[PDB]
Amino acid sequence: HPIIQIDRSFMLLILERSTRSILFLGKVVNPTEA
Amino acid sequence: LYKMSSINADFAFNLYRRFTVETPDKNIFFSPVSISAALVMLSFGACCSTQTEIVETLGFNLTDTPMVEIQHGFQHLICSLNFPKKELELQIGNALFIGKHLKPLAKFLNDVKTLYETEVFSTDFSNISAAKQEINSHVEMQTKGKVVGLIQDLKPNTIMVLVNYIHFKAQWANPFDPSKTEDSSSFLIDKTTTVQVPMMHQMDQYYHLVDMELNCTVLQMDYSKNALALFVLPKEGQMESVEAAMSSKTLKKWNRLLQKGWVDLFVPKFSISATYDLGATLLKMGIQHAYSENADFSGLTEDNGLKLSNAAHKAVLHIGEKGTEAAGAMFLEAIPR
Ligand SMILES: O=C(N[C@@H](Cc1cc(I)c(Oc2cc(I)c(O)c(I)c2)c(I)c1)C(=O)O)c1ccc2c(c1)C1(OC2=O)c2ccc(O)cc2Oc2cc(O)ccc21
Ligand SMILES: [Ca+2]
Ligand SMILES: [Ca+2]
Ligand SMILES: [Ca+2]
Ligand SMILES: [Ca+2]
Ligand SMILES: [Ca+2]
Ligand SMILES: [Ca+2]
Ligand SMILES: [Ca+2]
Repeated sequence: HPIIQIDRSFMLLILERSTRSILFLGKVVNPTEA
Repeated sequence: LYKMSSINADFAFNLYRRFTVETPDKNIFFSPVSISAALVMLSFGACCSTQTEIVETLGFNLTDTPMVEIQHGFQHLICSLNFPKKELELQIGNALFIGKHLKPLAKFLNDVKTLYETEVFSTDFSNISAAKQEINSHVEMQTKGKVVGLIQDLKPNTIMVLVNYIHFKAQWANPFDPSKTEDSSSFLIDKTTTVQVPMMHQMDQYYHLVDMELNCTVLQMDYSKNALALFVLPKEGQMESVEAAMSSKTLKKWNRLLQKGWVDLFVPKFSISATYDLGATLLKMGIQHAYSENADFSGLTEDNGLKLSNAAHKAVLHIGEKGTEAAGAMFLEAIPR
């Protein structure tokens, strides 16, 4: 099966279905940053 | 309808791109719906060019969607997002902290209370430090403890504060087994630098695709009800190009192309936080008269007695084996006009 490894910079969206709203949007460059 | 959904998503991406310029090669995290909702609330009390600038900055064309339809749409959006759904915590609401000497219009207040999930608090801004603490504690409470210290500084002549808050907590449709999580796995933060993160791992059927035009992998992870996360993983060296392409059109394309199939998936467990001073950004984007001595908020107070002075946002995210918790809040500050 294909491997997807989220181990470098990625964008993230959190969506609500019924309204098609983007609740949150971001880019994770360094997941350990203060 | 879904005319509004396309517009709000494109606003989110345009604002995102502004942040990629303001804070280049840094974590970004915000709630576009929180920012949009707060500004549209402010626009309810605005008139003429003050009002039109706000909704045009939010992405709306007043020929396509008349002011009253926009107002209606956003009222319906907030209602729908708050409608109780089993296994999903999602609340979005507003609070208006109004100076005790302001003369707000009954119409502005009764409307936001009844139609826009707004609590109204008469506030003594003669004690600015106490007011700042009250507002911060209210936001902290409404975000289940997650957004702390929203307001770092409050102008001494503040006479009104508008806040929007959002809190989201959901479980993955397919949670991760913590016994399969690697304690310390490499995550590339630049070409020659890795950090160590816990890396969750499961093999499951997920909706996914490789976008052949934009050279990125897209992975959808459902929450158990009414919500989903999308992870967008550009090919090495392609983040900027993917950021340029993000739009409502791109989301519509992916919605068609996503197919469910087996994936051996590795996802980090992590938390991040971000804050934004938005005053100058919103000015640059087209909200001008709201800040001026000729601001027209004649729908808000009897004497049109205020103008916008500052704006800020804070948002936080945690992702782990069970699901996701995220929260955000938007702050708009007003002073005597
Ligand atoms: O293909 C499906 N997609 C899901 C997940 C999803 C992807 C994306 I990208 C979203 O962002 C988005 C999409 C559009 I179009 C616009 O304009 C914007 I702005 C942003 C979103 I929000 C969600 C989806 O729900 O659309 C899919 C997978 C699985 C299932 C369906 C669809 C669905 O029933 C499923 O089991 C379903 C479920 C809930 C809905 O509200 C709608 C649909 O659509 C649908 C239609 C048909 O014919 C069969 C099944 C389903
Ligand atoms: Ca909640
Ligand atoms: Ca006062
Ligand atoms: Ca009155
Ligand atoms: Ca109170
Ligand atoms: Ca690596
Ligand atoms: Ca399985
Ligand atoms: Ca007047």
